[PDB]
Amino acid sequence: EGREDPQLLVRVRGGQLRGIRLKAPGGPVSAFLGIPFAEPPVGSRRFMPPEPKRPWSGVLDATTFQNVCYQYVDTLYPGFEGTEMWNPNRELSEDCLYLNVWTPYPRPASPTPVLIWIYGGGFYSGAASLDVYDGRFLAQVEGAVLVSMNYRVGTFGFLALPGSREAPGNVGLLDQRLALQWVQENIAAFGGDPMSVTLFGESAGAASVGMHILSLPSRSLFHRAVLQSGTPNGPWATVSAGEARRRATLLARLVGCNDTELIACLRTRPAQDLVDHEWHVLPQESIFRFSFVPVVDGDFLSDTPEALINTGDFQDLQVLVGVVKDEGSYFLVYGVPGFSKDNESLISRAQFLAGVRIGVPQASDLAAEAVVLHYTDWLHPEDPTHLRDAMSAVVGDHNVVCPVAQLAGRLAAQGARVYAYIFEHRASTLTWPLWMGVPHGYEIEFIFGLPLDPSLNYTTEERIFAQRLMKYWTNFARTGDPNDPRDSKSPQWPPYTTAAQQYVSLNLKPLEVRRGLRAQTCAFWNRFLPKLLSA
Amino acid sequence: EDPQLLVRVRGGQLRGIRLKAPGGPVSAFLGIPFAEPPVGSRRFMPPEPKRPWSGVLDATTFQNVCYQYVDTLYPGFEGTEMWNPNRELSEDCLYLNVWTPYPRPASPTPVLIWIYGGGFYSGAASLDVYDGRFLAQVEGAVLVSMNYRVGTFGFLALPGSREAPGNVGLLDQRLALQWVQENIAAFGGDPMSVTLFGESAGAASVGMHILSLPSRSLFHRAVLQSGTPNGPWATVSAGEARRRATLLARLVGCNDTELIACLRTRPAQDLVDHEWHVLPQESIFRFSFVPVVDGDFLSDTPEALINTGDFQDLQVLVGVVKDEGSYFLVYGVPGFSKDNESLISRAQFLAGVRIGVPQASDLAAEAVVLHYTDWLHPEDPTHLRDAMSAVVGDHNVVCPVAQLAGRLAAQGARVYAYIFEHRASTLTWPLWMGVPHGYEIEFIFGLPLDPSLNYTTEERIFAQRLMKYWTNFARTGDPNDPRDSKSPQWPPYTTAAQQYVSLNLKPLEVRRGLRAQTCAFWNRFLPKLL
Ligand SMILES: *[C@@H]1O[C@H](CO)[C@@H](O)[C@H](O)[C@H]1NC(C)=O
Repeated sequence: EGREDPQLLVRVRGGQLRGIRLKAPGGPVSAFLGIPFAEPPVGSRRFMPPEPKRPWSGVLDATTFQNVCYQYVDTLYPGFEGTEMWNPNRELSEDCLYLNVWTPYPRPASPTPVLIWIYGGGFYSGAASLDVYDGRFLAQVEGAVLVSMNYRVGTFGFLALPGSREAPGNVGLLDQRLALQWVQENIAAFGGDPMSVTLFGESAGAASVGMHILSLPSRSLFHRAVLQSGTPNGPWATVSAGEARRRATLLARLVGCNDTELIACLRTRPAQDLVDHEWHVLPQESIFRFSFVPVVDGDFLSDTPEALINTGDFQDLQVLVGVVKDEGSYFLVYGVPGFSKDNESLISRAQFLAGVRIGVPQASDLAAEAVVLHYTDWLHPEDPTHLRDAMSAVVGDHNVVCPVAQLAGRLAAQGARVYAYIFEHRASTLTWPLWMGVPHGYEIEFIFGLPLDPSLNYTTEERIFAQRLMKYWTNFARTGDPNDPRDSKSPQWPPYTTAAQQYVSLNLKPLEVRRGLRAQTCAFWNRFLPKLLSA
Repeated sequence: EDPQLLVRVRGGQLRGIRLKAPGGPVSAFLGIPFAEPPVGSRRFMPPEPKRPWSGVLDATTFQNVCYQYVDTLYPGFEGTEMWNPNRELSEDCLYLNVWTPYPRPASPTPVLIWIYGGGFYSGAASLDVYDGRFLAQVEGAVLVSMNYRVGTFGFLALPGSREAPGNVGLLDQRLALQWVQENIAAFGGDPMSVTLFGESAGAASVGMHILSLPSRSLFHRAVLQSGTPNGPWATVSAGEARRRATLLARLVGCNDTELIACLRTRPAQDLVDHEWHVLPQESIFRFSFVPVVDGDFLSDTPEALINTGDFQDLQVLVGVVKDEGSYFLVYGVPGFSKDNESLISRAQFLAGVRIGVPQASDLAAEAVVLHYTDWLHPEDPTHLRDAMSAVVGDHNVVCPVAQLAGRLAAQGARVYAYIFEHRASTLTWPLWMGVPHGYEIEFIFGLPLDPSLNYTTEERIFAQRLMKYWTNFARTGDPNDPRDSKSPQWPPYTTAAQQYVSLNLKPLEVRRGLRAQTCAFWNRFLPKLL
């Protein structure tokens, strides 16, 4: 040691770490980045559950983000900030199982509550190193301990031959779990309270958080949860065992391959090779045609999430859940004909019925008719501006809003304290067109407090709003309640109940309560539509 | 012998009575025979023209009501009695009435011909709410109404047979129209400006005359208030009518000719006993005998017919009231009564839907339930009560009316549409029924102008307004006052804009889309589902 900053040397179960004093707007923070939490899932270890990181010697340098798990890189709009912001930002490699910790500087006196971030990316992409997940502001301004882990995505993370020894399924979720275990054992070394661990995540990350709520071994590893624009139930977060098996076999064939023999072959294929084909498994025209997601294997998920949210005891659970104004808009540009970032995307009725088939690929002819009918404004059934917005809502409501309204519903009714929001503020800095509104993913930069960095060109009120949001989230991590125990002159955020179905709007104005989360429409998707398949 | 009350029609001479109306006298001619009494061997058969008569036939009093079920659900309650027969029941009933201004019109007056409702099982031209005195006095209109055969007497068919070919109640109506072409001039009427108006079954009948070629040269315009030829209750298929007929015959104990001869030999009241037992089927609209799609009077189902028709030179006024379905709930629908506020349980509501939409499969019931539920207050008895009313109103009246208005407009007719939202101060049903089926007629007919009836001074003006709308449409095809700038104007209903007006105490408001989303559900979705 000798000369090193003493505030930046920590020991964990695996050995010694040297961190980095990072500069934040209102003062310094500590970052320990790229701490390994598992033996690299490489070689024979591919597709297999993660093994804990065998202890190292000397002082590990933990001052940079590590490799990002091997994934498909988005190339729809080269140069485009609005898509690149999600692209991997460190080397792609299968050796990717590391996690990051941000803590106050100096590391705090008494043990602070911990927030853990599980990123999204539809289970096919993502990294804890992306800028919009920088934990420094929450660390600095809210005295929070923040942790984020890398977990395997795509085939490496989720390709499953259910029932086999060699590719059991859900290993991405199992990487996430090992990181939570690591948190329990080690977070205290950084002044973290292993008895106050809140999970938060967004899209597939929010679905992840939901599945930890539903998976017993993972239940003992956290206390509160926050699900932003995602759910474990719903059309895209899981697969039946058989389907997962079909998809893995099909991919195996595509790359040129008794389960052992099959996976053995797969394992000898180069990483990129697998990534190059993961999209071909469903020629099937479908936005959410991502083939490798969590499998209902009767192990990690003892049963479908839908089943488990209708029969679980959530007496002891505080949950924060919400959606953004325009969940679907973002998705339209990725293969719904007529939609683009570069024009107003006004579509024709023909393009609407066509987009409904693609957006809802599980839908029969009669169901597509049902959807089209429910979303048509019969005053102006030909108006392109409306149809455009309709197509957005269909995709948005089917994939996010209704699963979330359902999740809030069942959980509240089944003993949970649920708090629900809808995020309504578009970034002054947003680089997507006006027609896309407040799109899926664009709350994250606010929760994380990015507008506090003066160099980012956010308006003043955005900087105030960010602070306000960070208060809600961390208050929730702290107490199970987003409200302020002291200051109650500014309006209260009531729990969501079956009785009142109350949620609040998040935008530049003070809090506003509303009743009913797309109540009528979600009744369509959650109650009616299923039965139109018992036919 | 007042020579003004004396007219020579093709059958002979008639003497009218000088009736008194608020601001002047009118000439009535009540109970004119337009057909030979359809009695004995003539039961179930097309009407024949009435034979000429010697001397001066007394036409100063209303004639017999066609033989019908008399309603006994709420005995002595004026809400129901007002619809009940107000003269002797008798199979001998084919009589019409003409009201005209006194002295009788100097030049040819547009004629309005009324057709009563009653679901094709009840009704009379002679009811108080169809009194033609005001429309004749105040607007100088020649107003005609006729009795037509109802129930088994008017609509019992054994399709394709010679001796009960069906639709005779409609043929009665037609013959009155024929009579008006031939005779109405002699009263000062203009046979070149005949306008038909009717409510409920009367509306559907009007609509059937639109859809029947031989009727078309007998009128020029039409008004269909709260009814349509299309929709669930107004028509039956050849197959189904024949089944209902033979089942009626079996229920009274009875080869086509032999079956009818046996029916013909049966007292009228006997058929009325088993009238309501042909569809035991716990619904409301379990009335068995209605117009039948016969390849004759109706060449094809009204749906088919309104879909392909060319309605080029035709003007139509159509509309609904604020709460069509409330009325029908009190008739055989559990939880509903004129006596309590009728706040219902969710379970009641689901069974209520299986009853109100008796055509509905398990699934479509579920659809209807899920559509009409207020998902914010899923259990509130006020909403489920009001919802039940809506389901029944929409399915049977509102959506059929929306659909026809759309089709006529699409195929070149000129369409004016309304919603009637004023609840009569003198109404006798409870508040939860709002503005129920039927309760617009009294205003169109001018009843509040009669001080003895205790209608508010506001309601009396509202009447004059509606009377102007109707007669203005009768005169011109356009309900708008041709000498009223600063209106605002009543726009034609088109498929693009979808404009109707609200008829109530506040001056006209133009609204767009007549239950657009909900009727899309009824008119586009359910069909596919079945
Ligand atoms: C906008 O761009 C898309 C994709 O290039 C194109 O297909 C669409 O027709 C355009 N929209 C219009 C009609 O301006």
